[PDB]
Amino acid sequence: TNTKGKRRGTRYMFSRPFRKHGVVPLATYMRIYKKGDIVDIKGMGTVQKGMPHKCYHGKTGRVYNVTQHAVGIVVNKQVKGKILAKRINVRIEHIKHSKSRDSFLKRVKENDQKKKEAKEKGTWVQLKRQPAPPREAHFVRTNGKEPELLEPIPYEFMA
Amino acid sequence: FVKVVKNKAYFKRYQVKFRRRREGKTDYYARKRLVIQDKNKYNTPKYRMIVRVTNRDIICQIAYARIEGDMIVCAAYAHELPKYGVKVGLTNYAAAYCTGLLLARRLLNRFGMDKIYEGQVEVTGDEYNVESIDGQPGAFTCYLDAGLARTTTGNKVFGALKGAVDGGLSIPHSTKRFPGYDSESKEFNAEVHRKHIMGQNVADYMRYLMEEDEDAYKKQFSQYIKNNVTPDMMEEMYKKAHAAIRENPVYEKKPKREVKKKRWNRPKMSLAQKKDRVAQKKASFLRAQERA
Amino acid sequence: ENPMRELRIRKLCLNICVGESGDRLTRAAKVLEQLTGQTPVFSKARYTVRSFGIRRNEKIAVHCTVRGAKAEEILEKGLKVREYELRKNNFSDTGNFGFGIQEHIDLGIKYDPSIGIYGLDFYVVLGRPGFSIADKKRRTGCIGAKHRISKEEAMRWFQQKYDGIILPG
Amino acid sequence: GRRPARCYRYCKNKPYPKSRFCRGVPDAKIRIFDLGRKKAKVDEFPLCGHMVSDEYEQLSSEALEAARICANKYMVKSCGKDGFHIRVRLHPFHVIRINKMLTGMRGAFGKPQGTVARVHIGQVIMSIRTKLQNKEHVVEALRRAKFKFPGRQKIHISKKWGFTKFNADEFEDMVAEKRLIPDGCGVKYIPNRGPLDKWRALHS
RNA sequence: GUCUACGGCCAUACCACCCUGAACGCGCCCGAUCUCGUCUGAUCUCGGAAGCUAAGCAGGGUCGGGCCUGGUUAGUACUUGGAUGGGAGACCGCCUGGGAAUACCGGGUGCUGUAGGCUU
RNA sequence: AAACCUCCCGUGGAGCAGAAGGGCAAAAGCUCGCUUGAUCUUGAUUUUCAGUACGAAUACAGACCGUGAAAGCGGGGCCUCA
RNA sequence: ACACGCAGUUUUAUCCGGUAAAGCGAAUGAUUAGAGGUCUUGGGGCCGAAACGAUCUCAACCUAUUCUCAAACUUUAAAUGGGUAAGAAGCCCGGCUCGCUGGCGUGAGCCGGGCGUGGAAUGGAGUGCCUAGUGGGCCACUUUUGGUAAGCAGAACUGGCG
Ligand SMILES: [Mg+2]
Ligand SMILES: [Mg+2]
Ligand SMILES: [Mg+2]
Ligand SMILES: [Mg+2]
Repeated sequence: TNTKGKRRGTRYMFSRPFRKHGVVPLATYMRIYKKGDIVDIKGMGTVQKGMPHKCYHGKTGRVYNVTQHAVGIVVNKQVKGKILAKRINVRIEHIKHSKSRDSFLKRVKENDQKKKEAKEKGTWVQLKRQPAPPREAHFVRTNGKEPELLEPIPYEFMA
Repeated sequence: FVKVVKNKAYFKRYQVKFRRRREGKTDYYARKRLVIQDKNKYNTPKYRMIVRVTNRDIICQIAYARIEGDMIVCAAYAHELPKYGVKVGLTNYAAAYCTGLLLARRLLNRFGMDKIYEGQVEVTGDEYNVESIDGQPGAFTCYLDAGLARTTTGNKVFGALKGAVDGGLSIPHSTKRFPGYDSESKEFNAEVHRKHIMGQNVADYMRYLMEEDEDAYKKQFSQYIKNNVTPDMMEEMYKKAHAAIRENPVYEKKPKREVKKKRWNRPKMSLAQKKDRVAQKKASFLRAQERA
Repeated sequence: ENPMRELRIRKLCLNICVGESGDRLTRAAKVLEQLTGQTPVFSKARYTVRSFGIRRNEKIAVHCTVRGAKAEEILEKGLKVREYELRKNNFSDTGNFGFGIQEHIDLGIKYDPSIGIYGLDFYVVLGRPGFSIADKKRRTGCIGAKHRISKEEAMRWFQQKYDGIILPG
Repeated sequence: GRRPARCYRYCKNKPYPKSRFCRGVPDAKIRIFDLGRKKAKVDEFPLCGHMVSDEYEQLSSEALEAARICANKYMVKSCGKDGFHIRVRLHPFHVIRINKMLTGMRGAFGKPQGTVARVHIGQVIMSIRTKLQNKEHVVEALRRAKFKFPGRQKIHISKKWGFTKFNADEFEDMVAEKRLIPDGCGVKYIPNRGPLDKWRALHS
């Protein structure tokens, strides 16, 4: 059986990438995290304090509490029967903003603009997204040149 | 010979440090603690007073840090002193005190708190702190950023700090490193500090050198002989400079214009020129080789 | 017409390596204080060696560094002892050189039954103005590529300044 | 003495080389991986004759040594002592284990029994280079060496010039234009990315 | 066009050698009474402006190394799902989708925020 | 070849008590100066988990402090067990 | 004649990994052979009293190459896979409270007002009490550990017998 070590199996997970060791860049230290902000957790081996557990690496959660240099994040975790919404304390260096919600926010702003606009025009615009439709039948023009033949290549042993 | 330490693999695995670290300008270990604000505020700037004593100038600035880059909210320079009266001695303790006072007064004038928090007008050298007055906007708070300077007793960064705190800025500090503290007695004299603030050390050296050797006096204080500044006039010159600084600290940036826009440097060579140059060198070498 | 490329003496290094214990090293330090005029410091052993009779953190040798005109005068005395004779191997590739003297009595120090004969090693560090960049605190940098002292230039400087008679081999 | 090669023919385990963890490994049977006139130039022995396997199996070091001995002996008999160069391109690194029964299957982890080489499909086993007139002798030597190995392997003569990675037809043109510089057993390729001093060293 | 102070991303920014620097600025540099610390004012600290681009520094050059970004390698290696497919097996082909990495060959060799100078 | 001194190169190939892994260069290594945050007290959370204990740890808060010019750091050991 | 909410699904965005592969002319370790090196020193030797004077050789090294590898190596690096988002519990304004933080400011919490189909396709969902039996499993495609192998022992996903 395996040991119950906290950092077991984190040989490469909690390791700085190639030629990116040394001093932690200060941009990550001066980013604010309001309540209700969607945040994805990625552990960093340079900082040992505030280290999240290996099971939360790569997970995404919501910020509910803030301290001097750490925030509280509620992250869903599945334990063999169910998903548990549990809260953990993670330091800032292992915390970055998630870019999944910004696309939705941008689309919401664009939809609000398209709702305020074209309203006095009277023409309803398509606001819902749609999957890729058929490829809109067209014409292919082979001006002059005929299509090139592609015969199979006879086999030869190269090794 | 030797085994070449700097092989191809040496550069392949070489991880350069930060640009400021390579240039030897920024101590990121201290900057992390000086700059970063607590997360539970979410907007409050962390103002710091950066003091850099150059070879022929003193730079005092106040700034807060942002992701795109720290913004300088106010600045003061030692070369601005001749406008206020200090013609010579731009890199002494008194110059640092004057620059700090100028920075503090200019920031207070910009923020509209010029009348409140007048600070210490009668300079004495004792420890002085500015207490916020109830019912009034709070006193400006910032922290001293020494940089890479070795903070010992008598460093001019603390002279700029004393000037700033006398200007009316609430900067947390102690009297340990002010000139006048005794290491062997753990007591502060507060009179030697006034001598250094008023430039009395320079005047004493000037008198001593004039008494000792005339040639050494001429060489050490060649520009002090010009402009007619004497050790007898130093204290009143500095007092008048302080009064003028407190009267009007505003800046009057000159209207730069009329630029010829000429390339003083060397423009970069294009790819085609490089390829043609190497081909021409090959051809010239072939032609010269087919001679002997 | 080089403006600031004149070779100068950065420092002169003097050391005596007695390396047994105590009083002999103290006498060597007395000789160093008599000659250099400054109180020297004691150097401890890096690790224990049984053959040499030394132990870890045991004070073996005493050394002193002299700079300025005093270093020049001490070098004048030491080189006058050596009859201005150096060799090619005595010159290093970094632009520095040195020599040893078997007895310090030739320098001008009276002998004593208690403080007897102690030889010492001289080492001269040459340089140019602007060499303080590599050892200053904030904006440390290397001293160019054409600014460093070469071995042949050090040989010529010694040949001209001290009237060298260096011999091959 | 040792178990039949049928036991350790297939690649069943992960590679198990000799290292800090695996110690006490007996020395491999094959020690000389190339012999003949190995002190020869590229231009004199262009044949590039290869023996390529067709099975993902394991070849024992003893089989490699026996095949090398047989091929070298036949090549010396046919062409001459210094008229060829034979190179073995397989090194036994995988270590097989032996669970010797004088306890049952409890604690069954074998000690290092020997060394074996893992071979992929189409991988070159043995290579011989010599003059063009010895093509029949090369193919006969490789056919004889085939019987010292299990599985099925083919005999092929490639278009490369000797033990080099450049085609024989284009080799002479590259040498004439000094793109290729002979260097011992192999050849050296110089690109145009080098400093002009290196180019100036040649063409003069 | 460019520099100084504080920075952001941390080599397109690094390393080796060579050439050029008008002005401000940055430094070399001149000394140790006062502040300060050393075996040595070498470092640090303080007091200055007689000389200089010698060096740092800035720009440029190397059929330069490295680094960043592309083509080739290659629809190759590998791989999700399928078969009462082949083969004694080892393994392999096909159907349905995804799709690499060396060697080799090209391009480039820092952008930028705040405040303050010079070219007026 | 190994005693001490000097210069240069040196991405860390040394050291950080231990087994190994991760991490660290004006440090987290070496030398100094001062101290005992290895102090007292409520809660919240993380690891195994049944999501129960023990041990270990993580962000806080309330007092007494230490240190540094200060920003800050520290309620034991750089982290993963003792 | 009139739909909220949830999914062993997919799509559009946005994060995570270090396995397959590949590399060792890049780090660590293993390892073959030729060219240039008194780089370094040393053993046998030969021409030499000796000589880094000529010639090779075996030692560990270097300078550009070359053959083969790594479950406890790695610059790169998949397919498959794992988290989130796809709106009413959301946005846009106005005003109050704060023994918190702040130069003015923040930040949070309270009230008032205005704006509704937020990708595809399928399901009606949510919630509370008691509760028996079970707690010896086995087989197969695929991945995989020990063993020569086993109708052998032991793991992962899925499907079956039970
Ligand atoms: Mg500091
Ligand atoms: Mg506390
Ligand atoms: Mg593999
Ligand atoms: Mg049953």
